[PDB]
Amino acid sequence: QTPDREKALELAVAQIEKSYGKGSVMRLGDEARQPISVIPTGSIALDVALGIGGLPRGRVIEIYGPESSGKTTVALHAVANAQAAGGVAAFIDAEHALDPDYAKKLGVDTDSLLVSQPDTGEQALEIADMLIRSGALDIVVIDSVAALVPRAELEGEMGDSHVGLQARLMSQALRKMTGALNNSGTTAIFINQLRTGGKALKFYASVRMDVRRVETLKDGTNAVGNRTRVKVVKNKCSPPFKQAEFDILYGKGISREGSLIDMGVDQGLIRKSGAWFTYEGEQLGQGKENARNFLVENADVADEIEKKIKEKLGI
Ligand code: NA
Repeated sequence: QTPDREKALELAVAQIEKSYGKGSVMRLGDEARQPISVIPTGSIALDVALGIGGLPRGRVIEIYGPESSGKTTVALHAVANAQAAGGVAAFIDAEHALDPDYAKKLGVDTDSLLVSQPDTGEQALEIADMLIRSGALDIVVIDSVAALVPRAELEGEMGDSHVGLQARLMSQALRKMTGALNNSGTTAIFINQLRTGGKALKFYASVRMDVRRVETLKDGTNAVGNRTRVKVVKNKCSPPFKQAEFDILYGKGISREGSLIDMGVDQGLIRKSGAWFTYEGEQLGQGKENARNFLVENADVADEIEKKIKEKLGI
């Protein structure tokens, strides 16, 4: 472009940035502006796709997809890591599907996990709000949006008529919740299905993640887990529309080790030979699984690889 023109564009981008907050406009090629702390997701691939190395703090987040997609598994990792860094976590549950043992195996401090099973939608969000305004929570997860049924509808239509009262109930709540989240620095993840009040969440959220099962991972001829794909369809902290893939193993969750290998070869830090993954002259293993297993059994070298990937990308 011309220099006389670039002055006015930078002026305009700045006015947008100042008038409506940072992230209001971005070139898709732009670098991510790194926050102090974030909540990692369990996949380095996703952390990278998110730009800022994980989920932002003090913001609303939506993770969505069909049933048995992996959306909750991603949400639970966010919880696990938030706790691992000394944070308190809450789980606002209107579905009653949570598996604590799976959550444990994946990394959650279940004993410490605050859990609430509310009577109504407004109660769910009212409780979340009170839990947030304490300033003691790092992460709160709402499972799920579709289950936030209004009092009136639960009481036999006694008190309302509008079929879209639930959407109105989300809208009101999110307006008040938004201020509480930024002040507190608390992350709120709303889990949502594809198949009630997701229209407001779509605009209030700073990150929206589209989660999908892509392919089954087999052991000879038996189902071990699923190849998962996530597109960041909305991102107010870094350029949107990035996507990542990673493995969710039944009983164990997102393989951090698999995602390190994938991004290892993606960045040329891990080389091939003949189905042989190698690192810094040493060999990790023959085939994808042996390398994965090697990194599990050698956590020190897995961290070397994690460190070596972040530094190369800022993250
Ligand atoms: Na679960």
